[PDB]
Amino acid sequence: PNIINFDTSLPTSHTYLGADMEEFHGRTLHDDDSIQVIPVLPQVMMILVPGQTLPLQLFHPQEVSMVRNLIQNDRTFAVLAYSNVQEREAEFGTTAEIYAYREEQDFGIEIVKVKAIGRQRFKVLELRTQSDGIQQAKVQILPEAETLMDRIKKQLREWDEDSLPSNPIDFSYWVAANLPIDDSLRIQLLKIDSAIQRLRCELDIMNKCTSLCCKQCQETEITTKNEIFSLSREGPMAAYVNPHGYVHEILTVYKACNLNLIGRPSTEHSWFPGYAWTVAQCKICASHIGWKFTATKKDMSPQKFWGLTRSALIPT
Amino acid sequence: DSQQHPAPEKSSKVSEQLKCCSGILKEMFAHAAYAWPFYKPVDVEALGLHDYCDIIKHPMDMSTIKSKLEAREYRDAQEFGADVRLMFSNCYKYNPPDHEVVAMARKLQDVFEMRFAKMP
Ligand SMILES: Cc1nnc2n1-c1ccc(-c3cnn(CCCCCCCN4CCC(c5cccc6c5CN([C@H]5CCC(=O)NC5=O)C6=O)CC4)c3)cc1C(c1ccc(Cl)cc1)=NC21CC1
Ligand SMILES: [Zn+2]
Repeated sequence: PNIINFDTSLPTSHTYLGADMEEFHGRTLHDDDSIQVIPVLPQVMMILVPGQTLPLQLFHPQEVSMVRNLIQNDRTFAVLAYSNVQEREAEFGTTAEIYAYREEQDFGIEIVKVKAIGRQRFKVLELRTQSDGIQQAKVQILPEAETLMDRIKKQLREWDEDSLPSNPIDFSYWVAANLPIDDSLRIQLLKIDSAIQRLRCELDIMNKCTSLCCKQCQETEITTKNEIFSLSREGPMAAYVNPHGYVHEILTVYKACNLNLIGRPSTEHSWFPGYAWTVAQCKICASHIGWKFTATKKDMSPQKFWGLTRSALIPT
Repeated sequence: DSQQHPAPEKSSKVSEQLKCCSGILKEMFAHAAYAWPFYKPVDVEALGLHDYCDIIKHPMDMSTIKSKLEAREYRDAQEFGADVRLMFSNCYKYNPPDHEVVAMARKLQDVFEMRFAKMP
């Protein structure tokens, strides 16, 4: 526990992707139980919750063509929740709306970098492969406790030190996205239409929590739920994209064990401006769990905070 | 202080199995953490080291390998795997075993050996 000189707003802005992007403030919300056809992203495999922000970067020519049609029409695409990542099988998912767009031609190759926020949950009804091979999905929109928030906010304060939303639906989603749980429980919470049942199940899930180890060798305990802290306005778990185009969901913790640091600190493509990253890997499997962040100025109170990739962790 | 031939003008051209090697290069180019060394030709004047090219007669880098793979300079896959292996081998000569660069190259050489065992 320490003071924060960092600005929680700067990480959310995603300055690393760029700064001079076009902003759309129009909002589109379809009516409940209505059926809609939405094109899906071909490379994304994450499970997006409403209100979460997704930074994106696309290189392939078929993908820039879909984004250009989307900006002309309603700016809405579908991100599915797959039970098996290798398989394309899905049952549920959430819509995403583009609020930020930027085109760039780097060395003659067209580049799009977009930022989107999830809006409405849905149920997959059918998914056909388009002639260009970019599957479009027919889906159906799904319709959607003060004492309960108290108990959750109380326990959450015990884990780490008005940042949390006040509305019921908004608070349930915040907890679901930032909880250190398995993706199987994420799908289960998404399937829960009402907010009351979702909040009660989140309370039960958080009371019984296990430490995290590496996925490859499963022999080294990395961190616990008590080391979690929120360096961003979105919370402890936020999504950031690397320069090649792969999006990472990074958990920010204050202390971690059983990890060796390889290399020297550098600031290139830093998801948190003002800090330098050093690659960390497991002392047994050497699986490159996350990056350790070291500050560049002595004025920042959090001089060192760990950053772990959710994809390389499995609860014990 | 001289760039290796990236593309020829008189050689023949064949297109078989070099597509699979482009998928291998894509896995190493983008792993990507330690790829920024061996990315571009080693630069002696910026590094201060005035003994690298005297120790290593042949310069091989991932980008040179990429450019030759596009102009279809290689007619046989062996020449590619030999060139990739030469890049790693050269690092192990100039650098001692405790150096980080020697540790970085080992991970890439492990990935390269794993993916080059699925040849079609
Ligand atoms: C070959 C050879 N053989 N011997 C030698 N070399 C060398 C050759 C060249 C250079 C060199 C130096 N400078 N530059 C100058 C060349 C510099 C090229 C640019 C390097 C930085 N960019 C690549 C890595 C980053 C990146 C890439 C992929 C994914 C992710 C990220 C970040 N990233 C995350 C990280 C976490 C985060 O917060 N954000 C992210 O986006 C990612 O997800 C992106 C930025 C090149 C040095 C050497 C060295 C050497 C090398 C390293 C160290 Cl430590 C010490 C010595 N040693 C020798 C002389 C003996
Ligand atoms: Zn391990």
